[PDB]
Amino acid sequence: GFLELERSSGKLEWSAILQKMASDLGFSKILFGLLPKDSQDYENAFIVGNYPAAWREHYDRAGYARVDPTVSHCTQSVLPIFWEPSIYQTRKQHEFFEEASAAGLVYGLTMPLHGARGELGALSLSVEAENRAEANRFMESVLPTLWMLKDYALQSGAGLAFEHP
Amino acid sequence: GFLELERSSGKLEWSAILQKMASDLGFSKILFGLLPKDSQDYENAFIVGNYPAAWREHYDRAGYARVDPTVSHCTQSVLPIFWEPSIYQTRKQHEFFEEASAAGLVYGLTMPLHGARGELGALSLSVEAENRAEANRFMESVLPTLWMLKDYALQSGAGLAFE
Ligand SMILES: COCOc1c(Br)cc(Br)cc1CNC(=O)c1ccccc1[N+](=O)[O-]
Ligand SMILES: COCOc1c(Br)cc(Br)cc1CNC(=O)c1ccccc1[N+](=O)[O-]
Repeated sequence: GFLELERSSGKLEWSAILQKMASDLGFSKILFGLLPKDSQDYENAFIVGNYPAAWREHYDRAGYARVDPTVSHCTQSVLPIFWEPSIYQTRKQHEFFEEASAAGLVYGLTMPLHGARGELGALSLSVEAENRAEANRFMESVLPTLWMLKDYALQSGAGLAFEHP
Repeated sequence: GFLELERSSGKLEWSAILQKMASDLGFSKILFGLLPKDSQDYENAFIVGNYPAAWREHYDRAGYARVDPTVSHCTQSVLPIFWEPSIYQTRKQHEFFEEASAAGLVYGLTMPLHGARGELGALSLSVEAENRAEANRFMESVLPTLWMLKDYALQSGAGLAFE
């Protein structure tokens, strides 16, 4: 199923395919973000997915890239960070989690992306669940496949974002 | 289970755990290699595994880092490169295949490693098999586990190697 990502032509089809693959793994909302090597801001970012517009706008306007604990995590690790007030510490981080929750994004994980040419990014995925224990069971159940998916998305996504005409 | 690598005491236990994980998965030979960001040579390389000494020595002496097709692959991709006839394009690369085979290393794959701090490496694993069909069937059954393994190995190995 992974070959479909490479086979696709255009940001639209590629995003639709990734969203569908994520949905099949139990995740209703995803965000794929990728920056060029040594990017100093977000001007040149490639960001696609189905997170709600209002949340995307608010995150930007509130400067949450400097608050969201997953951002710094991604600069330090190749391993996923699960969304837990716990990775929250500060007042603004409590605010961030409260607002994410209100936006419907409560349980999930962020998988760091580190490309062969120094690309830096993240594949973030939200899972709908009754509670955290259930969310954790849903996520653990698909983790091996998601682990493959994130690398296929990185390899094909970097090409689509930064290379292919 | 994968966190056992990070929770190892040092280089010796980390190496033993990694080799044991690979073996339990069915790979009798593994090599983990890692370079610091923007390395010009192999002077600061962290290289661990149970590839035979004779093959390790020959690879170095022959300058096979400039021939081995997996090397350039790792600079270009995060996806695994399987050891298949198609990856050996030139006679020099074909000779590499024959020499690795003579050393007992015929079937396998190489997983590129790209760390959060610019580390560059590879995790290579060989499986003992009678033919390519048996090797493929086996590798397909363990591939998702191996895929998680390589990132856990990278994160822990990087912390061990460069701090
Ligand atoms: C990692 O780099 C930052 O990437 C972005 C960008 Br850019 C915009 C937005 Br919006 C969100 C993220 C990633 N964070 C999350 O998905 C996240 C993580 C924990 C908890 C709740 C959320 N969430 O957003 O619901
Ligand atoms: C990628 O960076 C280079 O890493 C090294 C270093 Br350093 C030393 C040695 Br020895 C081997 C490798 C990796 N290659 C392989 O395992 C390999 C790949 C295809 C076929 C046969 C082999 N093999 O060696 O049997």
